[PDB]
Amino acid sequence: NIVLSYGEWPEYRFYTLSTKSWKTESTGWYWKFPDVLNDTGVFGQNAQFHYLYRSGFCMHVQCNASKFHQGALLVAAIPEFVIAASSPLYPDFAHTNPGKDGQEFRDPYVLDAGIPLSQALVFPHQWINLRTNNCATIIMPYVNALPFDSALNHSNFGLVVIPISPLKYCNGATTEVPVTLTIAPLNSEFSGL
Amino acid sequence: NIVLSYGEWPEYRFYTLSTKSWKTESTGWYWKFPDVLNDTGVFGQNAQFHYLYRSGFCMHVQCNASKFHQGALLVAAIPEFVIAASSPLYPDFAHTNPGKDGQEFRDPYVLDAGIPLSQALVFPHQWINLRTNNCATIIMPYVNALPFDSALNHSNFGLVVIPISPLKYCNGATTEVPVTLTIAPLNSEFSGL
Amino acid sequence: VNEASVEHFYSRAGLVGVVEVKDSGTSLDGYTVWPIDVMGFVQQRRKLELSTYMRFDAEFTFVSNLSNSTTPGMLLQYMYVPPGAPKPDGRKSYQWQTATNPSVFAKLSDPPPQVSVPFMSPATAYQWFYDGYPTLQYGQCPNNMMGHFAIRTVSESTTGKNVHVRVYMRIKHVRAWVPRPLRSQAYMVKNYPTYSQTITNTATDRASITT
Amino acid sequence: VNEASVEHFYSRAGLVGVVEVKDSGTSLDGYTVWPIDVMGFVQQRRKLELSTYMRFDAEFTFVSNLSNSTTPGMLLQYMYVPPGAPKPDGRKSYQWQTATNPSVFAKLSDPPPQVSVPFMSPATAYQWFYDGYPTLQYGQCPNNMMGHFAIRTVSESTTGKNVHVRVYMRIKHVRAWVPRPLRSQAYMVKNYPTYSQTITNTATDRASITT
Amino acid sequence: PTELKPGTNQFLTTDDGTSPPILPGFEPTPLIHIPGEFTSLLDLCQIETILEVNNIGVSRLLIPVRADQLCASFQVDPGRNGPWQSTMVGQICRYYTQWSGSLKVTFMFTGSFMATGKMLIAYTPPGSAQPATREAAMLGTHIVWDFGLQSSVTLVIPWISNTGIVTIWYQTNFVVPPDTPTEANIIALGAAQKNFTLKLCKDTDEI
Amino acid sequence: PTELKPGTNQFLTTDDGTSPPILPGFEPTPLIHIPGEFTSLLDLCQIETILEVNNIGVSRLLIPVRADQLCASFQVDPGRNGPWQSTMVGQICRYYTQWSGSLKVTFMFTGSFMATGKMLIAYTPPGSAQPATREAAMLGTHIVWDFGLQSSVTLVIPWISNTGIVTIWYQTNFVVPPDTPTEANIIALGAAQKNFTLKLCKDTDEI
Amino acid sequence: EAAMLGTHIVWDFGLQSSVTLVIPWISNTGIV
Repeated sequence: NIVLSYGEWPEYRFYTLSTKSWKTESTGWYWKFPDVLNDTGVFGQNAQFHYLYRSGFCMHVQCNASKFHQGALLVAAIPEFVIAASSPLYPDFAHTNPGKDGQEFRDPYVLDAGIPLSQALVFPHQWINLRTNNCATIIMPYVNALPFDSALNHSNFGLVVIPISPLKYCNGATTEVPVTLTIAPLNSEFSGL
Repeated sequence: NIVLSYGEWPEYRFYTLSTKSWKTESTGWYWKFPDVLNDTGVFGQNAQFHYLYRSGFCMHVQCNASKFHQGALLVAAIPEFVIAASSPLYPDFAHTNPGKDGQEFRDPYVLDAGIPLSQALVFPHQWINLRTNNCATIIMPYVNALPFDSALNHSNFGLVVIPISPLKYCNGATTEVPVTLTIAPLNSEFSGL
Repeated sequence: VNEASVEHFYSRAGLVGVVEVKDSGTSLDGYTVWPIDVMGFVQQRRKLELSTYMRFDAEFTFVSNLSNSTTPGMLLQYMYVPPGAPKPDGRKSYQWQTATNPSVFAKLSDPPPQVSVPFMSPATAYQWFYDGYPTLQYGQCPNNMMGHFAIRTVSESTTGKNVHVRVYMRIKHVRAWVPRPLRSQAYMVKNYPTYSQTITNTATDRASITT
Repeated sequence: VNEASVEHFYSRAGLVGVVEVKDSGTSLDGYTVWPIDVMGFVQQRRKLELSTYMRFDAEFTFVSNLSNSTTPGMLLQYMYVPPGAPKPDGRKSYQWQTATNPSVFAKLSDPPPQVSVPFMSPATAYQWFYDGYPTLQYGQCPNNMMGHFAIRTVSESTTGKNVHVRVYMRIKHVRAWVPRPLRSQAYMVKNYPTYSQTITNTATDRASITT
Repeated sequence: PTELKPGTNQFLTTDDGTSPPILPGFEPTPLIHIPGEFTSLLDLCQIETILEVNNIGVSRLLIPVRADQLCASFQVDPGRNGPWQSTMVGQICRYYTQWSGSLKVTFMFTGSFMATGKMLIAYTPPGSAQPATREAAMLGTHIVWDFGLQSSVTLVIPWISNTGIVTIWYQTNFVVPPDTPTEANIIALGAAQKNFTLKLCKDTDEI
Repeated sequence: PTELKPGTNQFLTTDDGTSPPILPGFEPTPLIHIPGEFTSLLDLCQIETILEVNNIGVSRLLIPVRADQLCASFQVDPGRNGPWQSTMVGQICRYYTQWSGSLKVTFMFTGSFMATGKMLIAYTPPGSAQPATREAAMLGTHIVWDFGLQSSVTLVIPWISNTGIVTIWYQTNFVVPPDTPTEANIIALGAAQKNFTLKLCKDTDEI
Repeated sequence: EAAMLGTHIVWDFGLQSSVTLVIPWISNTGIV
């Protein structure tokens, strides 16, 4: 069913991002966004031109796999998600703003934040268990210390999808399982054109 | 329209001073007065004989120029206006009590007080913009720390007229523009004959 | 019930910093400037990072003595330079006379001075995790800085004794927002999250999963 | 709203004067007389000149110590000579015994003394800008003077130690009248407006008016 | 004016009092509504977080299932060490000295939709030694959990005050059709109950 | 009599308290009414004062107009430097650390009564770069001001918190009859708005 | 991605075996 983050509705169209292939060996992904929509669509031009914005989101992860595939995914929405640079220091700009195509975790275990993944269930989350259900849905209200902020500089939250239990299949099945994401902005506002 | 200094009426005849010629190169004037009327008229004899007085004033600046002349004047009434002596020290008595014929600024920019002319708009003021209007009128209530004071020793306020934007005209026009001043004492009192 | 609470979990006074004026030796300065930092110690850094946002008032106490523990009467000035004001250059600098920098004159023979610092941030609350560039700068929010404390002994020239100060801060009227995990990895650099390349495991190892 | 107000703009304690009794050296006097002057420093002179007229009460605090910062117990007298009363000639002068000059006896080991001085002027309010001659005298109003503070160590003859005093005044119950511009030019002489012949510009220069 | 000073006078106890404000008249930025405020640390415990039962990376969170044997066992004490050290309830219990209350554990079977089997999940009181056979484990507290019917089950550990053992036993066998993967996993999720409580205070030895 | 002394005891904080009067029974001179009392520093801002846009003396307050070019430009930030440094609003902002609110700017055309022309006055948000052409400047916020009809116009800068740019563009040309002077001037008057506010405190670097 | 921004329908096989696209008004040409 729907997950409402922090019990708040984001009160004051659907964008389908390209599909990820989840192979048995993949380590997971994070989209970290106001940002994914900055470079695409009519929402992406508003984010360039206006000097301040306030917006909530609704995001939908869906997974197409048969009854002979097995595995599990944890889907979490983490506010103020900050990337760390493992020693042998700063994360590169490709990692801190991955874009619309997302980034793939170097260390899934610490979430590249230094914090453990076991406790990542404290954030708004869902499970995709390929036997139980194929989909997860999360509505995220606008969380910030300020009423408005900048779209290019500041990223309100990340979205993180970790394959906790690896993908297994018998020979003959499709090797990779498509994972697709859909983002609908809710209650967006802009100022300072 | 009329300007009422500090929103007070001076509650408890017309004297026409000689005309000033405002040439393109002139730097402005100040009359600094209870004083202008000390040596002239029936008001001037009261000011000699009585030992204390309390009076407000009403003063009217008027400028006769054609539609081919252009320029602007700032007309301000500044209480306790004190003259300073520029180094290479004391101002001479001609400068601190100019008389009925006024004195001409050495430095119009600092108003010879050391304070900037940009901020002189904090005092009661008018503009004479030769296209918009030819006249300015200011009613000045009696401001002092004491209810009465001396006419010869103490000067309650000055009147300052600065040509902010110089006078320009095409060849053939009258070179100087007459500027005349009219003072009517309001609600004057005297004691100690 | 009330013993585990966000109000009661951040409570008691603790040691934020240890400073020394040290004018006796080859260092003749006789003053010091200490930036206010709540995360100076890693164990109080970890507790404050259970929350993303916090809003609180501060309580500062200055326990001062000489090196041999003796506290003879001598006059010290504790100033406070709020965020955005210039810091003293020397013991005689004119920036000790500024009327907008609140200062406290208290002897070493007195009880420890204490003052309260209001919430200083332009944002609604302090944010210990910031994502994005404010203008190396990644994750660095300038809004958090609380200012400085400049301390000097009040003297004409070169007293020959060193003064050791210990600062105790107490969080007051604390409000917290969205919860966050507790860091498993060891800290390395002061400001950033960066962690060592050798990943240490949260749970300790045993021989086999049976027992 | 209430943070910018004439009441709140002139508020906090600030350093009016720094004096020394200095009886140790070739100067054996052991006393000093300090005239009360609010404009002794140019930055507090500029703020008080935003108003032509002011009426307020004063709060004086005396922070005193020896040269090495140590404050041993020794007895000092802080007298106050109101306007119109004669000032002490020496440490033993009879003008320290006058009953109408209020005085404070406080040791150097005590907290700093403080007293309140009422509005002293015959006029309704202090006027920092006066036009006209009262009787060199141009713009000089005698009504403003608040009196003196005479300070001495209480001793029979020549203690050999110098005492440094710092005076902190706090404006109270302040009322202001007609507003006035803030001085652009640098001050030269203490009492008068006189300014240097080289006129410095208010706004800083740029290459061209386009940018 | 008659006051006098008792023995408690003039020391710093590092505990509550009042102090004067350093900046009077300073008006701090007003409050706005921010979501996700938490006023207590007992509601951060009640949320289930993965507990690490396998001793290797992210593989440490999973117990494997393969085709009357003991699959796995772990002790129920959050404070000490082991699996509960990765839970949120076990990390906040390191800040206090003494915890008392009841716990909760949940299992999720991650295998295929076509796979069928059965398990036995037993609990032992703090005084007893763990069962050496599934028949000895059956007589105590247990739940018999069938994969194909239900993908997740919950075992509630009763009251424990500041230790029990949970043992998982194969019953029957792991049954699969042709062309279905033969190995599966189970994740375990621990959490505090509603009546859990925390006492005294301490400084964590984790940092 | 049971009192005891906490850690805040016996120091000078240089902030508010009470003290005994030095002369009791002294009766100060009574109050009389004096006009022109001001109780706030936010009403000294709202009064328009000339701002110096030309970098020379009193000529520094004027922008010349002569017979699609950029006449002049200036930034809207009172605090920092430049034109606003000569305003009253920009001199009191140097006493505080942080100001927030909306501003106001007024222009007066000083030329002859017979002269006719037109101007374009544009404003740019803080993030954008200034327009390089009047057509790019037209699409944003602007006012088209005709001399002959109106001698003074007002541009209200919207909210700004502690920076925009105002650019003046020649549109059409400066048209004059015979025997009329060909050059004119414009004075600019800045002021705070009603919602302007000032925060913290500081010591001016002007003196 | 250019095709997504316009009119589109995202159709999932396993859920639904048939879907309908209505071309709006056309007078005597679009592309599907």
